[PDB]
Amino acid sequence: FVIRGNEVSQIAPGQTGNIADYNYKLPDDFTGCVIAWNSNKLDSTVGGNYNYRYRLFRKSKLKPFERDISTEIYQAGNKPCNGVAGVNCYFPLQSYGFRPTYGVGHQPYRVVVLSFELLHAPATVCGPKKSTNLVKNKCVNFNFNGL
Amino acid sequence: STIEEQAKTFLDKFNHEAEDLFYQSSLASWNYNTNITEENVQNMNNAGDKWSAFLKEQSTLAQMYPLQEIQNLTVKLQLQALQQNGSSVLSEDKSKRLNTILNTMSTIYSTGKVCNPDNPQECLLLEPGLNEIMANSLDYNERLWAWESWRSEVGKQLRPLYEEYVVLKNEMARANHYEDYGDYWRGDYEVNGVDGYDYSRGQLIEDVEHTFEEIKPLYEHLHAYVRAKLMNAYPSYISPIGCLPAHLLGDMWGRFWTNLYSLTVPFGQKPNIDVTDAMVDQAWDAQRIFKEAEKFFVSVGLPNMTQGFWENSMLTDPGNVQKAVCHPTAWDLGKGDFRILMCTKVTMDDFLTAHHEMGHIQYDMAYAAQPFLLRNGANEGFHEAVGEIMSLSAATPKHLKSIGLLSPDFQEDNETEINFLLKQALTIVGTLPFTYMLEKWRWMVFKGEIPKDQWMKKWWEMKREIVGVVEPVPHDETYCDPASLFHVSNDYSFIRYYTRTLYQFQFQEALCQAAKHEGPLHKCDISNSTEAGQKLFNMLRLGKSEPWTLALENVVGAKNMNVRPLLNYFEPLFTWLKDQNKNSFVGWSTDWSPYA
Repeated sequence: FVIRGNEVSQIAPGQTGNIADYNYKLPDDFTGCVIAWNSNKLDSTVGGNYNYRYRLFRKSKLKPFERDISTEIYQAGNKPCNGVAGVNCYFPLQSYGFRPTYGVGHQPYRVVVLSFELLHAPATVCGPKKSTNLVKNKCVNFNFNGL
Repeated sequence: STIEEQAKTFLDKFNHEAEDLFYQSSLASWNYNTNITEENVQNMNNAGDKWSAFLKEQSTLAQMYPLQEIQNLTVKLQLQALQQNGSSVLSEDKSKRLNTILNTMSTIYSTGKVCNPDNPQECLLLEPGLNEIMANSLDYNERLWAWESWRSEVGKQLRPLYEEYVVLKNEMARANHYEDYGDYWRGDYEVNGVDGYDYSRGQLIEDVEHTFEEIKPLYEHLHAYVRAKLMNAYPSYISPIGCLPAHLLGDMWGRFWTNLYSLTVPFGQKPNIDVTDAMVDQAWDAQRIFKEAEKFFVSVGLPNMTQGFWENSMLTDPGNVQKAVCHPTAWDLGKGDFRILMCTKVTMDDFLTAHHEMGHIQYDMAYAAQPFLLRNGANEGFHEAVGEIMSLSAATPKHLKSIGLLSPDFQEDNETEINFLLKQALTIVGTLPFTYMLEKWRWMVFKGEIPKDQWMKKWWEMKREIVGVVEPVPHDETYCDPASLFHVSNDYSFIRYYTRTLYQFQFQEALCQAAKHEGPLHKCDISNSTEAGQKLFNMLRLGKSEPWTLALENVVGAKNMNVRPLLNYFEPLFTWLKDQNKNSFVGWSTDWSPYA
């Protein structure tokens, strides 16, 4: 998916930030890689990417492998502000607002979490972008997808 | 199908990139005032200066061409302003190394961790905000010694870094002709590589004896009077012999001496002359309510069109309930949202900055659909007219006093009147040598060939007066940190207001003899001058292609001869301000002046 560039500086062990605290909980033993680069010509539109929206704060932190399938009304105050952005109350939903010529510090930065997941089934997925050539009629050592 | 069309498309792309980067600076501040986080400061250190690298591309096509002599005056001025020579001598690897060093040292300097509510006075002086509130304590000894100890412990270990920076510059700094960074915005001020309106070698070698010795007695009397006021009007808590406190200057430079009028009141607890009722009650700005209330009966009958109540929507708490550490980054996208990004504190420098920002955004509501080339004005005269004029017009307290919205508790004595007169007298030729000496100082220091044999004559006062660093003997050169201060990033040199020392005088002659309201010539009245500062908006859109203010050359007179009538016009006031104090010696300037 895509995030704001500044949130890259926010995701850190023991640090604050929107993604770390209110959007995704970092696993204590996370294994994987995050690959990101400027998606100015890919994740942004000339007409304005106003479709994307986010939530500033949530009552409960999202657990790992949990998807927030709820967008209920939020009342941050002790009185019924009825969604009016005012005293002690905030509007839960805000816009992302991505444009092609964004600065690097806040570009639509890519996020590719390749979370290695151990379910109750043997391995069936691989990423073998290393397959070399093959020679014949010579005593060599060979490997075919595990064998 | 032609290279010209592709170049125009690339220029439009660059303009769009600049607009989107300004929108980024606005939106990041919006988000970080909508959320409790500070990490955006990191983006200030790395991303910002990175954009400068892109500017290099323009230089690659801006030097060899003889295109500097465009026939059109406005186009020629714009090209002179936006295509200065710059520092294009560095190679790609050298530029990368310099950028990495700059980023590392800026990160080290700007990440000062010691700024917290529990700290009595020692916070990060680089970032204003609450720092000017808790530090308002009578412990001047602590305020000085803790500050000097912190400066020592953060600067003594940096000496090898500054030495390597100096020796890296010195291999080619003798021919770089780089004096002030502010030219990044106003490169038309100084011309590099060829003679111009500035002081060349032939002009400088002559001005060091005629103008220097002509203005030396005036500067001597001025700073002698300043010293007398500082060691006599203020209590003698410390010996005048010791270094002067740098906290009196207010900001890091201290160029804006008028700030002394803001900080002339030692107290900060009891209410002052400001609209703070909403800040105490609702913790938000109250000037918008006054602006709304001062418009319902000021109609002109049949206006051409209305542009005063576009934003009729009612908004309460347009941001954070409690203000975090303030930082000046005021900028609004407009037409879909408007939020106040700048804070509000007790400083007239902030007032003048915010007035200019408000004028520029008022330009923006009309020029958001215009290219960046004509988005901002070229001459500083336009900014001066739409800038400090409004602040001076609104500085009159009669309008607020007559209504009587607040408690009738008001105090005014002879001291306030004398301070006002002194502040007015600080906006005349008297301020000129102080800034001219700083400019000449900054121009010579970046050469490396001036002999360093003598230091007591014209260098003993640099460490004692400007920085106030306490040393046994100020016989050193490696300590020149303020010459490379962080503001090089934002180019906040105040030379753009230089003409305010002269032009604003002439405007006074236009009114002080015409309106002649009740009151002698000693105190000229400027009341009800806001209409004069507002009537210019009626045709700014129409006069975009024919800027009349650019044509006249009234900014400068004639340096080739001495104008006798323009030198003794205000002699009775000048002599009164000169020989009023009894401690000023009359006649020849003695070689040894311990009290000067």
